[PDB]
Amino acid sequence: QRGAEVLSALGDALVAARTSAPPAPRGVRGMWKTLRAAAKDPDVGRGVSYLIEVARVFGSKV
Amino acid sequence: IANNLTSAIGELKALNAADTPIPALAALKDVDLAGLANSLATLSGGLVKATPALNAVLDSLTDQRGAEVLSALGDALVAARTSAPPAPRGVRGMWKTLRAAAKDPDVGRGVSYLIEVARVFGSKV
Amino acid sequence: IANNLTSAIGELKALNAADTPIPALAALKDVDLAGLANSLATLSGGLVKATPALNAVLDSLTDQRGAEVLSALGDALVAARTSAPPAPRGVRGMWKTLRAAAKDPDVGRGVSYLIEVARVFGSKV
Repeated sequence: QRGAEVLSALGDALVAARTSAPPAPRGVRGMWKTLRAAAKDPDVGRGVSYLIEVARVFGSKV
Repeated sequence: IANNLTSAIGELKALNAADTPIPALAALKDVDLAGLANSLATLSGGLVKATPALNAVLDSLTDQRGAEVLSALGDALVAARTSAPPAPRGVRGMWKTLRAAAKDPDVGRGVSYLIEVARVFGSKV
Repeated sequence: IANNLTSAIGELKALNAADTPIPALAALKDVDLAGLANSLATLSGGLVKATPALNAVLDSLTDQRGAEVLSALGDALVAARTSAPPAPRGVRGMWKTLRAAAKDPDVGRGVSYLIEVARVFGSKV
């Protein structure tokens, strides 16, 4: 069931992102501003915790 | 009795049901039907249990935005085999290429979208 | 009458029409045909609606460059189980490995291509 929930959450995240994505970072200063906004966000926080977790559990099996 | 059989046969002809002829099953011999049946049987207990996960994937494809995103990813892979910039030679080349990409407004949209997916996915996990 | 039946069968024998020899269809009871039908029934309304997304995926696979890219990704996953370098021990090891990768010309091509995909996807979103 956790695999089904993860795929639902990825599909919804792609479908939502076509409509909710923030305006494009203009240049290296814009890119650093957007990355420094994302690195404050608690939900981008959960997504990065999960991707570090997948990289650990995959990396425990390879 | 011949007139009775004529009226009986004459009734049968009037009845109409949809009929379509498509006789091309020859490649079934070419198909490894015996092997494929083993593959399907092995996966049937997995497929039946995976039905809720397969439906949740399909539901995300029933949104037109899901179709547009997959089209845009497929085109981006196919184009990139022909449009990709020459390889960054060494750590100074790598930093030059990353500093060129971090000026590009279209790489800008792609990074905005990947930060968005990481937020919306991270809102659900 | 025997000669009439002989000429009739002799015309049946000269049939001259399509004929195929296929004899193997074993392993159907083992298949959970009813179970797959149950999976298909819950999935049919999803599959029919997903047809435009499934076509947009298939269209990106009809380009030979799409086939080449998927072959190159599959081979890279399979090879990496056997060729991957020993694990970076700690933050100093991690920076040494990343600084080795950022000298490699083939990791160079891979990073050029991923920046290209992020540009072409980012030109369509």
